[PDB]
Parts: sequence; C-alpha cells; structure tokens
Amino acid sequence: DHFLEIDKKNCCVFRDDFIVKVLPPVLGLEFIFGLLGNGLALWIFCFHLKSWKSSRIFLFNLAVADFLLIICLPFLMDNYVRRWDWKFGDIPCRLMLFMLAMNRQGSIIFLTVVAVDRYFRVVHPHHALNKISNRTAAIISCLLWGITIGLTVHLLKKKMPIQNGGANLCSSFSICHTFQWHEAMFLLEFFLPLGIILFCSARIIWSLRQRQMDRHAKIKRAITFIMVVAIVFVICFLPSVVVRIRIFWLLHTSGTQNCEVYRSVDLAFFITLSFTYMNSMLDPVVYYFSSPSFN
Amino acid sequence: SELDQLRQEAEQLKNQIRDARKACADATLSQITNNIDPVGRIQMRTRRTLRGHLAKIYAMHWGTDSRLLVSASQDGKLIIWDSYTTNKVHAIPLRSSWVMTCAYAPSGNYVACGGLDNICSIYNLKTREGNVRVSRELAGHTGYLSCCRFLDDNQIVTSSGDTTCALWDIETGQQTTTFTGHTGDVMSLSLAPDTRLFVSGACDASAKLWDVREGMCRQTFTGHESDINAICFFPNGNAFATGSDDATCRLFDLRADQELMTYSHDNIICGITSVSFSKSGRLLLAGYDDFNCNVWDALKADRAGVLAGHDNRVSCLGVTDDGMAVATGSWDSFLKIWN
Amino acid sequence: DVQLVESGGGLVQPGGSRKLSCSASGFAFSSFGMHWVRQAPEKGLEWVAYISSGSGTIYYADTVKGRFTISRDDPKNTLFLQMTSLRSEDTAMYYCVRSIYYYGSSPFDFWGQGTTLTVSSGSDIVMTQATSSVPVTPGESVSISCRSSKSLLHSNGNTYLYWFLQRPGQSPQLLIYRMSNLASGVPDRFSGSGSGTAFTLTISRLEAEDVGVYYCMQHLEYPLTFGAGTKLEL
Amino acid sequence: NTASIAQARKLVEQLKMEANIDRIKVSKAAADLMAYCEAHAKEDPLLTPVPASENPFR
Amino acid sequence: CTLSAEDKAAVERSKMIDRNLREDGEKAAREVKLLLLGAGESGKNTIVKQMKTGIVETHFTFKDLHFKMFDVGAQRSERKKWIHCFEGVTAIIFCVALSDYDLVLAEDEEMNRMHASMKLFDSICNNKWFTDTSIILFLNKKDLFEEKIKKSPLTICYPEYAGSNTYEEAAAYIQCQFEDLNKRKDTKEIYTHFTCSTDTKNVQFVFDAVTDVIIKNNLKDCGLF
Ligand SMILES: Cc1c(C(=O)N[C@H](C)COc2ccccc2)cnc2c(-c3ccc(C(C)C)cc3)cnn12
Ligand SMILES: CC(C)CCC[C@@H](C)[C@H]1CC[C@H]2[C@@H]3CC=C4C[C@@H](O)CC[C@]4(C)[C@H]3CC[C@]12C
Ligand SMILES: CC(C)CCC[C@@H](C)[C@H]1CC[C@H]2[C@@H]3CC=C4C[C@@H](O)CC[C@]4(C)[C@H]3CC[C@]12C
Ligand SMILES: *[C@@H]1O[C@H](CO)[C@@H](O)[C@H](O)[C@H]1NC(C)=O
Repeated sequence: DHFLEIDKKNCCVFRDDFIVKVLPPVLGLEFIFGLLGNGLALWIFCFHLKSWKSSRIFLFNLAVADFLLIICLPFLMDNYVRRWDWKFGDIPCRLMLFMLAMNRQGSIIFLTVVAVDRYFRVVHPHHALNKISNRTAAIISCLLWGITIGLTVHLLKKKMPIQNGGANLCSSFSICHTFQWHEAMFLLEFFLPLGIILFCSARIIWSLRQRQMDRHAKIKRAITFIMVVAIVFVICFLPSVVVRIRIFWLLHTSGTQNCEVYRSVDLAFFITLSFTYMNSMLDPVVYYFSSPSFN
Repeated sequence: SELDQLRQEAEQLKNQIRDARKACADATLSQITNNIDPVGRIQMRTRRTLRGHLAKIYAMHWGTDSRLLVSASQDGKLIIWDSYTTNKVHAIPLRSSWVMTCAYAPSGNYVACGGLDNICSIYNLKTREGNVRVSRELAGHTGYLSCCRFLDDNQIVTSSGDTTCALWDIETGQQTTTFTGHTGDVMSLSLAPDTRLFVSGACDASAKLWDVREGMCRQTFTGHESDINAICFFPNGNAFATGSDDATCRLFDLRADQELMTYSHDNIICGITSVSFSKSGRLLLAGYDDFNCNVWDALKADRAGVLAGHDNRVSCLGVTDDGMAVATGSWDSFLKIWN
Repeated sequence: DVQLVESGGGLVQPGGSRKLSCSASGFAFSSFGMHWVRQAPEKGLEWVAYISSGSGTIYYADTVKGRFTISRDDPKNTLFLQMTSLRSEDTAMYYCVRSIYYYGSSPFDFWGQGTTLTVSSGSDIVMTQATSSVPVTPGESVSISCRSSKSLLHSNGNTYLYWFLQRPGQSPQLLIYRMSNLASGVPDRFSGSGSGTAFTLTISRLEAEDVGVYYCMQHLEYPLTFGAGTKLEL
Repeated sequence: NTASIAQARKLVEQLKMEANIDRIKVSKAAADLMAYCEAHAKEDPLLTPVPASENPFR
Repeated sequence: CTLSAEDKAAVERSKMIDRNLREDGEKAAREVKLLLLGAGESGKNTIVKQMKTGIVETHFTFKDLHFKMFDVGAQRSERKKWIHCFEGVTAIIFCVALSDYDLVLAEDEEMNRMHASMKLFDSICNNKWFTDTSIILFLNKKDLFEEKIKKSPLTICYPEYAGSNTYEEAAAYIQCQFEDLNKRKDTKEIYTHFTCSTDTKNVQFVFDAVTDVIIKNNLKDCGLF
C-alpha cells in the first residue's frame, strides 16, 4: 500500500489529511511571529548596537540561523497545503531541506555556544575565555558554521523529489529501514547539546546560589531566563526525538512490513517537528528582547 | 575687635567695587550688538576621528602648527596625533594614569601632563635617543593639578586643586611664583596671547586675573553660581569667557572689569567642561555634559550650532591657532576634528 | 651618546658569503628604521637595504635584491646584512644608517662609522649634481646645486630632498632633511632651498670645518638614490 | 587664632588694590570686541568656511 | 596609494603604536581597580599592609588576579571634582575603624569620627558615579572595639541604641547603620567584613566580592544582567 523504494531501500511514507489540517496554520503562525522577531532583532544588532562583544556575536549568529530557518517555512507550508506535493523542482527542494536541517543544527549549536559562554561567565569568571576578542569569536563562529555545513551538505547530493505515485515528496525525514547519518545527526543534535546545556545551566544556577548572588533581582531574572531557555530547548526538541526513537523501535521490531502502524508515529513526528521551528520563532523573545542591555 | 573692623572694611571695599562696576556700565553688549548681522547657523562636520584611547579622554591641546595634537586619557597614555593623517606621532606612557590636564609647548619640543599625583611632568619630544622621556617632574602642589600651560620652553603655569596657581622654572624644577587668593579648587587656566597675564577659574565661582611677572591678582571676576570648570581669553587678550556647572557661559572684560554677556539656554541644564574661542572671537565653542558641543555667537548669545556626535561627556575642546578646525575630546575615548 | 658600530668587513673571495653586524647603543633601536648604505672606493654613496621598525617593511636595491638579506634583532640592538654571492662591485665601505619616520622627524640623522669589505678578483629617480669638485675660499658663500629626474615635491607639500656632508675620513652626516629643514647640531650657516626638480644648498661664511663631499639624496620613493657628490676643496 | 588678622589684612589690601583700577565704559568694551570680531571675520575659517581646496581636513 | 615612502613609514609607526596600545589596554582590562576610602587614617594602613603626595598606588596579586588599589588620602580637595575618575573601578573598599565611635575628630567642635565616616559613606555610596559600584565595607579594629566597649558604651555615639553592651549586638547595629545609608539597594550590594589587627582572610573577602562583581559584569556583557 504505502510501500516505496527511494534509494533501493525497502520503506514507506504517508500523505495524511491531518498534515493539511494542522501543519499549514501552525507554520504560518510560526513564520509570522518568528519573522517579525528575528527581523527586529537583526535590525537592533545591525544598527542600534554600538560595539558588540563576542557573546553578542554568538547571539547574532543564532539570530541569523533562526532567520534562515524561518525564511524557508513558506516552502514547507506550500508543500503541506497540498498533502506532501512538491511543485518547485529538483534544486529548490534540496536547498529547502539542506537549509532547514543546517539552520536547525546551527541554531542548536549556537544555543549550546551561548550556554557554554554563560557557563564560563558565571562558573569561571577570571578565565581567559571571557575576554576573547571579536576576531576569535569570528573564527569560532566560522568554524561552527563550517561544521554545520559539512554535516548537512549530504542532503544536497540526494536525487530529490521522490515522486511516489505522481506526488512529488520533498522530505528529508522518511521512515526507512537503513542506517542513515541524517537520523543519527537528528538524535545527536538533541542529546549531546541537551546534556551540555543542562550541565551548564545547572552549574550556573548552583554557582549563583552558592555565592548567595540570587538575592539580587536582576540575578533572579537571569536565573529565571536561563531556566526558560533550557525548558524551551527541551520542550521544542525532545518530542520529535522521542517520536523518532519510537520509530527506531518500530523499525527494529516490526520492520518495513504492514506500514499501517507507522502512520500515527509519522504524523506525530511531523507535528513535533513543527516545535523545532517554534523554537526559532521563540528564540528572539527568550534571548534578545529579554536582555536588559538590549535596545 | 580689629577682625570685625577689617571685615567691615572688606565689605565696604566690595561695595565700592560693585558700585564702580555698576556706574561704569551704560550700555550692555547685547544692546549694541543687536544692530549687527547674526552669524546664521554654523554647520560643522566631523572631518577626522582619532581612535586609540581606551579610557575617558580628560584633556587635549593643539599644537601651534595647527596640525599636531596631544591628548590625555586615563589609560596612562599621552598620544600625540597628526590630525591631518590621523597618525599617532607618539604614545607617551605616564607613571600615574590619573591625568587631568595636558599641555603642548608652543615650540613643539615638550608636552606636559598632570593630575591626581599633584605633579606636572614635562616630556621631551625631540630627544637624540629617538624616544620621549620625562624632562622633569614638577612637585610642590598639595592638590591635584587641574591645568597646565606652557609659557615657553622653560616656563609653565600650573593650575591645581590646592586653591593655588603656580609658575615654574623647568631648568630648576622650582616654584618660581605662587598665585594665591582663590578659595575653591582652581579648575581651569588660560594664558593671554602676549603671555603677560593669565586668568584662572576655581570652585569658589570666581575668576581671577593674575600678573605672571608680579605674582599678584589684579582683578577678580564673579557672577557664576557654581564651580568654574573652563576659561579662555578672547583672541585679542582683552576679554575672556568662563564655563561653569550652572549651564551658563559668561564673558568678562579685563578693562571694563565686569561681565558682558551670559551664554545660557533653557534646554541646557548640565555643566560646561570646556570653553574655546574661534580665531576672530565671534564664535564661542563650549563643551557640555550632555554629550555635545554648542557653538555660541559670542557677540549675540545665540546658539550658532551644535557639535553632536560624542556618546559621552565632551571633556575638552580646542581650536587651532590658524582657526582652521576645532577638536572635541570626550569621555567616550574619542577625539573628533570639525570644520 | 648615540653610536653605531659596524663589524664583519674584510677581504672576501668572489662568490663568497659574509654577514655584517651593526651594534646600536645610546638610542631606542626598536623605534628606528635602519638603512644600509655602501660607498665604493670611487667615492659614491649608494643605498643598499632598509628595514622598518618591527621588521614589517624591507626594501632592497635592485643590484642586491634577492642576493642580500637585511635583518635586525631588537633585544640586543643589532642590525644584520647577510650577504651571499659577493661579486667585485660589492667592494665598498658599508654604513649603518639610523632613520626614524613621523611627522617632523629627521631620518638619516645618524650614520655609523662604517665597515670596509673588499672582494678580490630605469624607473629610478636619477639624482644629478652638475659640479663634482669646486674650489672655495674660506669665509665666502658657496652654493651646491642638485637636480632630479622626477619632481621630489609630493602632494602633501613635502619636498623629499636630503643633504649630506661627508668630511674626509669621516662618516656622512645629515644637514638638511626636507629641502629646507636644518638638522640638529649643524650650524645655521647651512641653508637649503629649491623647488620641484631644481635644488641648491648654500653655505654662507664657509670654514675649513665644511670641507668635504656634499651629497643630495631623495626619499620620495624607494630605491633611495644619491647624487654623484660635490667636493669642496681649498 | 591671631593669625586670621593677617589674612584679613591681606584680603582688604587685595580689595583695595582691586578697587583702584581704571575702568573703561562697557559700551567702549562692546565697541572694541565688535571691532576685533569684524576686523578678523574674513580670516576665521570656522565662522566663514574655506573651500575644500584650502581645507587641510578635507 | 597616494602616499610617499616617509608617509607610509609614519603610517607603519602609527600602526605599531596602535598595536602596543592594544596590548596595554588588554593588560589593563584584566586588572582589578579598587578605590580605597575612609575617614582619615583609621584602617587604611593596616589593610594596605595586609594586601601587600597625591594618589597612592598599591599592587598585589591573589589567585592569579592582579589588583590595583588606589588610596585617595591626603587629597584634601573637593571630591566631586575628581571622584568621577574612579567611575569604572571594580569595587570601593571603605575602611571604618570600629574604635572611633567615642573619639572626636579634633577638627570641629563636638564632631564624632564615626559620624564623619557615616557621612563620607553616605556621600560615596549614594554618589552619581557609583550607582552600580559595589562597596567592600571593612569594619576595622574589632579587637580594640572588643576591649573598649565595656568601659565606654555605644550610646554615647548612637543615642537611639537600646541594645546590650555586647560586641556582637553592637557590631551588628553598627553594620546595620552603615548599610542603611545605601539608598540604592536595588542596584548595588554592600559587603561588610570585620577585620582584626592581624587578619589574613581580608584578601580572600576582597577576592570574593571582586569575583561577584566580575560575574555581574560578565552577565551584563552577555545580556543576562
Ligand atoms: C537506529 C539509529 C539510527 C538510524 O539510522 N535509523 C534509521 C531510520 C534505520 O532504522 C533501523 C534501526 C535498526 C535496525 C534497522 C533499521 C540513528 N542514530 C541512532 C542512535 C544514536 C544514539 C546516541 C547518540 C549520541 C552520542 C547521544 C547519537 C545517535 C541510536 N540508534 N540509532
Ligand atoms: C564559548 C564558546 C567559544 C565555546 C564553544 C564550544 C562548544 C560550545 C561548541 C564547539 C563545538 C560544538 C559542537 C560541534 C558538533 C556538534 C555535533 C552536532 O550534531 C550537535 C552540536 C555539537 C555537539 C556542537 C555543540 C557546541 C560545541 C560543543
Ligand atoms: C569584528 C566585528 C566588526 C564583528 C564582525 C562580525 C562577525 C564576527 C560575524 C557577524 C556575522 C557573522 C556571519 C553571519 C553569517 C555567516 C554565514 C555562514 O554561512 C558562514 C558564517 C557567517 C559568514 C558569519 C561569520 C561571522 C560573522 C561575520
Ligand atoms: C528488500 O526486500 C527484498 C525482498 O524481500 C529483499 O530481497 C532485500 O534484501 C530487501 N532489502 C533491504 C535493504 O531490506
């Protein structure tokens, strides 16, 4: 029924009506609010700030990644309104998929970089890492962007779309019974930065309360928003990961036979993958517009 | 009681001085300058931005060649700039970084600096070794040294925060002449073009005109309601303008021994850090605490223009000896040249 | 006092390699750009190499470029001239020259005593002196004229003309550094003037202390070229 | 506290020598300052800007 | 471009100066600037000796952190004319002797040294240039205050004091009186430490307060403060 060979691999995909009934409106809201927030934040970074430091450079790069992830949402909406039909062609779908994955991973990378930067700000105040110049931040950011490009350009060498039954399929997340780097990257870009972010946030809170610095109101605000960004990362990237892990378990147990059981987990995976773009929509509010020094 | 009689005599003498000033005034400067054309709007653009200081710039001084600058910041650095090319000619590290003032010798051979160390340090710019070394350190002031001005290569008058101005001999490093009479801390200093007299403004809201070769106060000028921070002669040396914390600039005459005009606006409430005159004396440039320099019609008390573009308090001002440009130093660690 | 002492010279077989040292004392060696200037036994000053402060800029003459190497070690105040493939035209007395560059500076002000090295057996600014040797009566004014192929007046108003006097058995000293500016320690009876390509140097009330060879050098652009040298006799 | 008499004598002497000063009328003061301002108005680059050819800070 | 050889060499010299100024600024940015204040010669000298004429420079290193401590004693001038020079200091170390609560200042009639210290602390803490500057208040000579409070009650200094004549309660009252002069409790915090004649942990207390200030500066640099 739903069986489909993509790269000579036995598997199956779905085109659910609930995709049409859920994905376009939630992605429309995510695009409009994320676009407004990211464009505004980019405006203050580009013009209003006088002399930004390394932390502001990392925040700018996070904003750039979020903005680039947002501006490829209308193509996802266009793919979603017509029930997984791609009417744009070969190269635009590869750009959309590569850019979505690359800016998702880059946004996560720069969230982790901001978390580790704040870790060194609080836990190791006299460390030489807190006084790095703008050139060092530029080099580090360029290396991180290059790491993301190197990990993601594997999507640009894939023949795409898939044209299952006359319907062009523009998706980098297909439930298929072959080990892939893309799924491993999806799980890693949650689990390892989740551990780093949780460790950094917990140590920051423990240090700010062990020195009794939490008595200050602005330190309370900083502690609260560190918890907010950790919770936002968790609630935006955990559900897609647990659904993908459920998909892994189903592939290990049931395999690619009788795909009527994969429909629910596929629908859940895409609904919870919308939360990844919700993270980039909410990132300006919890990162820049909440900063007291931000204009 | 002889003290009461002497206080009464001092009050009578002050009343006589005030009566002489009042009866000597017939027509104010505004009343006679209202019939002359105004200067219009003076628009100046930042021609050069001198970057390289990393703390608040507290003082500047132009060279007599109208091209070389010296600036003092709390970095502990005296930077000498080529204002034409924005080139740093010299960078002089100071023993004490708490510099309040800097001066540039008219010959160009020396620079001076001083501050919270109570010391005027003379630096030899043109040495055979190719470096700038301290010629000597002038000690003897018991308060912070707030202004210094070279008379020649061997004479310099230093204003200080011990309520005392001092004239020094740089060959011997000794106190040639001590100028006393100020009650508050002397904050500013200006030399006459002939360098025979100089005026000093202090924290007692008073400006005093001194004689260099006689070492006595000739005239005392009052009218300010707060501490005078800036002072500068008119280009002919017959008048001077003060700037204080009451957001007003006053113009005083030496020969009339009286205030001629107040340069104030209702929208200005912050203090005045620096006061400078243009080459003709028609324009009075004043640096304020509200981050910009206001150009004043010195003859009409009209705001001729605003020199905005500093993100912090404009601490020091200077017009070149040829009148070509005005340079503004500020607490945002930047110097700007305007034309 | 400011002193530059050269070492390393001597008799060299053709094609050999020798290294010249210039020990600096009495001045801030790090803040000075440093030049090598050689003079052949035919009595002609020729610029060889230049290294800037911080060793960021290095220039060579076209006849020694890629064959000579100039370097400095600022910790011990030594200037080096590593020479390889020495030929017979390299037989000259090499002077180590001290020069600083800022607004109003006086470069080429101090020259070292010089070390003598002996080798056995187009677009440049040509600097011309019409008179090579003229007799002069002491106490009378004399004028030494110099010409340049290119105008030494720059767009910034500086005319980069330098006047050097080299007394017999002595190192050259600077007299005028930019076409009019009297140097330090030289008498006011030396005066320089000119415009564009024509230059002159006037010595009013000449004494026997002024007897020597006078050179005009341009500093408009590298390589720095000297004049042939006007010698005053009697 | 007998040293304050010397300071009072110095103050009254300073006031006496400051009082005996020949003062010109403030109208004459205004006249001389206006005359100096007008006599040097053409040679004031800040008051009357020079063309970009003659401006060293162009 | 359109530059002569001497112009290019002058530009290179200017660039060398720019670099050297940059290493100077980077070295100065890692130093901790401390403004040492107090009413007269009360506890400044013993604090300076524990860590290690116009402004006095004191340099000491603790836990690989260099400290610049500036003593503005013997600067008998208007503070407001030069107190803005220390606007960017890391912290203010205020030294108050605990034993001069009954002493007279000897400069004014019926003048108390403790009240002079309190008014100096009020002027410094509530100064416009020190709105966000933390204060490391040192209450010095607690041994002399221990041994002399039995002979002389604290009520001669504070008439409203109604507590017992014990060192702990009176010291707490004194610290509360000094911290009550802070009208900016929402934007600065005051570190109070009691020092003896020979106290070794004063440098550690200064280091801890400076570390808290550096944490706050790091957080405002990263947008969290
Ligand atoms: C199965 C799988 C895949 C995969 O390729 N699945 C396909 C859809 C194919 O689906 C299958 C399954 C099994 C057998 C056949 C087909 C990718 N990554 C991982 C992980 C992982 C665990 C930790 C980290 C971090 C260090 C923290 C990273 C990755 C663990 N399992 N796993
Ligand atoms: C303060 C700054 C300079 C410190 C930067 C160091 C840390 C935060 C950076 C450097 C290398 C980065 C990692 C590089 C590779 C990956 C794999 C990717 O699939 C998930 C993110 C992750 C795990 C990155 C997380 C952030 C990271 C660990
Ligand atoms: C040095 C001062 C002026 C700040 C300089 C800004 C630097 C540090 C930051 C701000 C914007 C950043 C860029 C933003 C976007 C991209 C596109 C990405 O695909 C490669 C990295 C790159 C090119 C970043 C490199 C680092 C970057 C240029
Ligand atoms: C796909 O299914 C066919 C038919 O059962 C089988 O021969 C082949 O090995 C399978 N390949 C994979 C990768 O599962």
